[PDB]
Amino acid sequence: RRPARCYRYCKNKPYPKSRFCRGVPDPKIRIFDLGRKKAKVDEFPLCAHMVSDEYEQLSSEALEAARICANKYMVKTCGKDGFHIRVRLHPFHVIRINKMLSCAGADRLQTGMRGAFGKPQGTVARVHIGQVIMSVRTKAQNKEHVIEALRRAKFKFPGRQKIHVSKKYGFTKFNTCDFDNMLAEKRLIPDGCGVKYIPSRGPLSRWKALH
Amino acid sequence: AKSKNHTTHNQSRKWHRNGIKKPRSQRYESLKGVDPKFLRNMRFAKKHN
Amino acid sequence: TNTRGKRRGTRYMFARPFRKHGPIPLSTYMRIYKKGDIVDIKGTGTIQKGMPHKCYHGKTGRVYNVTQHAVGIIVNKQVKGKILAKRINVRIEHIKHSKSRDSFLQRVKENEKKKVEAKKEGTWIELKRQPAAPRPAHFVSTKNNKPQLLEPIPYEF
Amino acid sequence: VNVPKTRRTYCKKCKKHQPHKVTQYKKGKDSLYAQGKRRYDRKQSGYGGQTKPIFRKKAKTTKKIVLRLECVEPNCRSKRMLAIKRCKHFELGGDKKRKGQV
RNA sequence: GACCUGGGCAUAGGGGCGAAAGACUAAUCGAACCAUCUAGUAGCUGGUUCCCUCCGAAGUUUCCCUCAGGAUAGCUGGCGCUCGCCGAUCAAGCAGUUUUAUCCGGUAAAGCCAAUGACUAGAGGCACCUAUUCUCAAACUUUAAAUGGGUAAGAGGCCCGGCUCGCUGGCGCUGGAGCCGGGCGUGGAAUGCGACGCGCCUAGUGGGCCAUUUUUGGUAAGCAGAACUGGUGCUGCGGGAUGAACCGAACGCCGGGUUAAGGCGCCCGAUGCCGACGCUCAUCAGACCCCAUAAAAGGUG
RNA sequence: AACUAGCCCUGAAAAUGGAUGGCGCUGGAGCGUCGGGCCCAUACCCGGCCGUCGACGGCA
RNA sequence: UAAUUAAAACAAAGCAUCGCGAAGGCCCUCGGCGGGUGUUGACGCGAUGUGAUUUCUGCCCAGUGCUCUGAAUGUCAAAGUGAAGAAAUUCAACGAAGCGCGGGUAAACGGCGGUCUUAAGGUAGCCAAAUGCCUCGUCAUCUAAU
RNA sequence: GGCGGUACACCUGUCAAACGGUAACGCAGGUGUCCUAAGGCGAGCUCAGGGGGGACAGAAACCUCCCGUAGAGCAGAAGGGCAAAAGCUCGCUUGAUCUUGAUUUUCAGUAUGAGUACGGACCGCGAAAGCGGGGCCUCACGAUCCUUCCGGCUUUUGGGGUUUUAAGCGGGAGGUGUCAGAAAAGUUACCACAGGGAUAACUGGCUUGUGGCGGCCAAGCGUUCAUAGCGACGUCGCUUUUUGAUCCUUCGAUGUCGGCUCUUCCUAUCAUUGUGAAGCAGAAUUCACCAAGCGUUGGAUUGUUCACCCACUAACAGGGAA
RNA sequence: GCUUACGGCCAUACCACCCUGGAAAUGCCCGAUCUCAUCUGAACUCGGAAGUAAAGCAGGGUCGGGCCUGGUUAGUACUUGGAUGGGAGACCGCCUGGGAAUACCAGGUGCUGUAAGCUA
Ligand SMILES: [Mg+2]
Ligand SMILES: [Mg+2]
Ligand SMILES: [Mg+2]
Ligand SMILES: [Mg+2]
Ligand SMILES: [Mg+2]
Ligand SMILES: [Mg+2]
Ligand SMILES: [Mg+2]
Ligand SMILES: [Mg+2]
Ligand SMILES: [Mg+2]
Ligand SMILES: [Mg+2]
Ligand SMILES: [Mg+2]
Ligand SMILES: [Mg+2]
Ligand SMILES: [Mg+2]
Ligand SMILES: [Mg+2]
Ligand SMILES: [Mg+2]
Ligand SMILES: [Mg+2]
Ligand SMILES: [Mg+2]
Ligand SMILES: [Mg+2]
Ligand SMILES: [Mg+2]
Ligand SMILES: [Mg+2]
Ligand SMILES: [Mg+2]
Ligand SMILES: [Mg+2]
Ligand SMILES: [Mg+2]
Ligand SMILES: [Mg+2]
Ligand SMILES: [Mg+2]
Ligand SMILES: [Mg+2]
Ligand SMILES: [Mg+2]
Ligand SMILES: [Mg+2]
Ligand SMILES: [Mg+2]
Ligand SMILES: [Mg+2]
Ligand SMILES: [Mg+2]
Ligand SMILES: [Mg+2]
Ligand SMILES: [Mg+2]
Ligand SMILES: [Mg+2]
Ligand SMILES: [Mg+2]
Ligand SMILES: [Mg+2]
Ligand SMILES: [Mg+2]
Ligand SMILES: [Mg+2]
Ligand SMILES: [Mg+2]
Ligand SMILES: [Mg+2]
Ligand SMILES: [Mg+2]
Ligand SMILES: [Mg+2]
Ligand SMILES: [Mg+2]
Ligand SMILES: [Mg+2]
Ligand SMILES: [Mg+2]
Ligand SMILES: [Mg+2]
Ligand SMILES: [Mg+2]
Ligand SMILES: [Mg+2]
Ligand SMILES: [Mg+2]
Ligand SMILES: [Mg+2]
Ligand SMILES: [Zn+2]
Repeated sequence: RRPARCYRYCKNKPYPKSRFCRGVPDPKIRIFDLGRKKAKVDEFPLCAHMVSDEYEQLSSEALEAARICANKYMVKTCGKDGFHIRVRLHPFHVIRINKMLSCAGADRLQTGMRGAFGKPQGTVARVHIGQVIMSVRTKAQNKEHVIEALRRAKFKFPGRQKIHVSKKYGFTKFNTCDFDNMLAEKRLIPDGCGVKYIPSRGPLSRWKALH
Repeated sequence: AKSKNHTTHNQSRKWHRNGIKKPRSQRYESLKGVDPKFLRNMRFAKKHN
Repeated sequence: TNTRGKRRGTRYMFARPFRKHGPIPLSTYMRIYKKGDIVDIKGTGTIQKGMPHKCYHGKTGRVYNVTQHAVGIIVNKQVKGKILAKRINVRIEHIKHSKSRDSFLQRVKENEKKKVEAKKEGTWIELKRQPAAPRPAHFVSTKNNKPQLLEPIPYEF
Repeated sequence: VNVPKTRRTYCKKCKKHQPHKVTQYKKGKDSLYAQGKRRYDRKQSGYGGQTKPIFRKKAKTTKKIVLRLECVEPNCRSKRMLAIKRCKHFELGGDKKRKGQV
């Protein structure tokens, strides 16, 4: 296909696959969660992200290639059930390609820029400065392997990425310094891979079900 | 031989050259378009005072 | 190019507010619009009769003609570089009384209320409005309000 | 499109709503002694060829139907031309619709 | 030999003649030459003749068998005229500007645990169902700016009385409107300005181009197409070596002074300061808007 | 020991001989942060003159 | 093809078709029933195609065109005819050639297919040709190599 | 340019940057219709969907209950709007009628088209208030001339009268889709003219998709062993020896393919000089570095650049210089 | 305070469930002769007064859902204007002004006009 230098900058408005943009090929990446995705919150406390530093658009092929690069390194260093990689960028922006412009012809309705609006070529994920690309939650002693697994996957992406070990507990939105205190007060309950926030502002029957 | 289709580039500078004058609301504005039944009685109230 | 349709681009301006659909509240129907009063123009998609054009939505004019269900308004419309006085017929569901001159009429009655006091007291209290004057000289006490030292916080990624 | 053969519309000569007989209007025979026909033959006579334009590129598929409304009043049988919108199929007798049927 | 050739003859222009090439028909042939109609027409090239003074554009709107042109509006000029200052910022009136008040909007952002649509993951309950979760919209949106659009900031006002009406109607005052008279300047935001007042006639132009920002198609383009404003065309001058457009600043002829942008080793006016602190060695160093390319990735320099 | 940030280096190949403008500059004439002084535009200020415009202008 | 093309182009004999018996065919003239063919008469004149000889010249008359009928039902001018009307006029019948309908005709223009199918479905021949894109086809031969 | 398409007259959403306006052969669509009701009015009714049930009867026939903000429907494209409506059903209807002007949109503020508010007639529906002069709104359409029809005690047919005829006045229709509206098939390689670098076919310039070339990461190959030599999935570049894209220069002309000839230049180095590396024992070969000093051939076929083959050779490297 | 008639704003008024209440009034309720009305006096229409709170209705309740208001988010996001600011670029910082939204948290949950009537 066309090199990623041509569809790197968010130059056009977001052009999603919808009722109007028909004929989009399937994105290269179809799986976004890997590892032991069916793990509890207290099993993978650590969390590290691949934060984007540039306002660009990553192709679905790069998201798929970096996912495989990060997945293979986590298996050989932490086991197939010692991590949970979550690609947090879904390719929704559809990039277009113009016709295979040739010398001339008595057909194709054009030869040059006449009717230049192109057909859907692929899908990219418009990422923002500070937006997480990939997230990996592992055990506390696997920090060196996650930083290296995400560092190798940066080479599959254009631009500049930063590997940041988050202060949040796992894939939740609560800090580690506040997580274990909220479990004791029954304010958070484990719901699958993460926790579900339970406020003190519902029916009291739901409060009795916790205690 | 293609050309430029539409432009409003120099128009604002041409509009304010002689100024964009607001319509002069003269005293005793005209009575065109008022209700014909209302005007009919109004012309009867003027020929009897 | 575009179409010259009478409602091209009116997808949101003629729509109704969220959770404000249904019948028009009847107080809007029982408002009296005399001749020469200032009214706003806000078209409604519910009443498809007597609608103003999209160029008058948000404009303000005075009433010159009153009918059974509608009112004649004299509105200013800039075409290219000239402003023209347009006489449009709009039903009362698309208009409302303009509170623009209400602040003026409130001040007129208040000016006449304060100057007749001068003829009965002998003062010259100024009636003109004045822009926000520079703040006068004041003392800022620190008795129970000590200046707190602020510092720029370190960076956190 | 079907319109009934009877219409109780306004009669301009009766100054009142009267029943009318609706009939589709037909153009009629062109007179050989109309002024435009007399000078068209004078212009087309002799040598010179076709002197007037002959319209070729027609685009309309149908035409506006005209209804000849004749008043049924015995003393006032006044006609009136009433045109309706363009329709490809126009019938005057017609059979009225029935909803709850097959 | 369907040979070559003289002279005399015949065929004349849309005609001749042609063993055919549109060949030949007096150096002229896909229609000879001469004269005339004729100074044929050309929305198309070219040129269009003295000086100074003042004002000064347009490449946009609509229509056109229009798109190399016109009509039309705009922009331009000229001619005035009505006044105001004179005769006291008298006050009005006006404004590509604020202020105050009042409306208008659905773009940025935000949101989808809110609807429409798209999409990831587990979990609970008896494939669904419930509570959560990842990620999105230009033709989605509860919400919602900045900038912006309209209007109102007085005597053409405010208040009061009487009168008229065929309209309106329980109620000549029930509305409403009109007419007439009277009362009240502390002209009741800021700033600026004589009214860019009222007309008439009117040339040129109707190929534009460029920059910041916004923005569409395109891999991109010194590409194509838009929006605001400026510039340019129409414009020289200081600076960017050079230059259409960048930066500064717009121009009668001069002297002095001082600056802008940019500079001050030498070319080359100006640091020929005993300038401050640090960084930096390059066997392709580096050297300033536009701008005359350089990246990912690396270095125990 | 990891990471990061400046300058420099590698990455870095085009055809006539050549371009921080040139010379050259390496306690600099380079880079970054700044100070003082200084240089001149048809810009600004003062004055002279020319013309135009305006004068709520002056004289029979 | 004078003055860029001498040729495979033109002509050619041969072959074949077409028209015409003279009040004719073909053609000329503004015109004369004037003129050419024609001082001619079908072994002739005029109009085309093919192109010596040899060998053959298939199939298609649907389309187009030409031509032949008129037990020719239509379409159908001027004039003439009938009727109505003060008349202008209107209406009606009649109604040539030609068209339509029918037949013939391809050495007339032309055409000559993937159980489907049309009008006939490329026959005898010939060929990667002066005609084959794919293509510098495949094989053989010709050369160290084409 | 032609072919295609219609961006030629219109409509919706978006583009459009929160008034309005705003372009491209921008995007997603629609239109030349349809409807005597699918118009008007009144009354009653509530839809889509889901659930519980109930002979035949089932995942879908019909009855019934509950929930149901409309998630249905409203002729059509889309947007908007709509719940005792604008939807459904029913029974009464012809406001889809006759007229004058004002007015909105497109706009020059012209016409036409499409709308709005009135006034004056005559009516429909409803007990009534009221509602309606077509379609819930935004689209569904046409000048002059001519023809045709309707309308008028009202004109002219002129030296008068009567009667035909004709003309005229007022209003419809017959149509111009290139939709502000000519009546209109090609070809020219025999060509001509006025022009155009407003506009193609060269070079050059910008761009580099494509072509060519070089990197980064390291899954994997290499018996084992990522990195001797290679490099999947990705990704960053360079080059202007490919082709395009563009139309800036040139149409009062820059001679147009290839070869021959001849000079110089570039290195992205085939050979040769000096080296490093190996999955380097030798020989041969491969990778890489300094490096363009020097060399890079003779032929068959084709007009060929490009190919292919024959031999020779240290090697028979690739290019630029309009 | 409450019950009705007509309303205004149109959820602070809605929705679910629970509890309480009949003084007047309201509602249910009792009937189909008449008017009227349907497959069916259920509805609609009409006639009535045996019962009185089951429902409607009203008033409470719920760490209720929704809605409303405010805080937080946040001077964050975005944005007017400026630079010969940075960076290869993508973009970012600053200057000058304007200034959001969700999550989250807290409070609240109909107000009121005209007319008539009644003090459980
Ligand atoms: Mg154009
Ligand atoms: Mg133009
Ligand atoms: Mg559109
Ligand atoms: Mg329209
Ligand atoms: Mg309507
Ligand atoms: Mg004749
Ligand atoms: Mg001779
Ligand atoms: Mg001639
Ligand atoms: Mg020829
Ligand atoms: Mg002349
Ligand atoms: Mg053109
Ligand atoms: Mg020209
Ligand atoms: Mg002009
Ligand atoms: Mg003009
Ligand atoms: Mg352009
Ligand atoms: Mg100028
Ligand atoms: Mg200048
Ligand atoms: Mg320079
Ligand atoms: Mg000086
Ligand atoms: Mg210098
Ligand atoms: Mg780097
Ligand atoms: Mg390396
Ligand atoms: Mg370097
Ligand atoms: Mg001076
Ligand atoms: Mg010759
Ligand atoms: Mg010869
Ligand atoms: Mg031959
Ligand atoms: Mg023969
Ligand atoms: Mg033949
Ligand atoms: Mg035949
Ligand atoms: Mg042929
Ligand atoms: Mg055969
Ligand atoms: Mg138009
Ligand atoms: Mg705007
Ligand atoms: Mg319509
Ligand atoms: Mg009426
Ligand atoms: Mg006659
Ligand atoms: Mg046209
Ligand atoms: Mg050009
Ligand atoms: Mg490439
Ligand atoms: Mg291996
Ligand atoms: Mg690769
Ligand atoms: Mg251009
Ligand atoms: Mg020359
Ligand atoms: Mg030249
Ligand atoms: Mg030359
Ligand atoms: Mg080298
Ligand atoms: Mg190697
Ligand atoms: Mg109870
Ligand atoms: Mg709550
Ligand atoms: Zn009648």
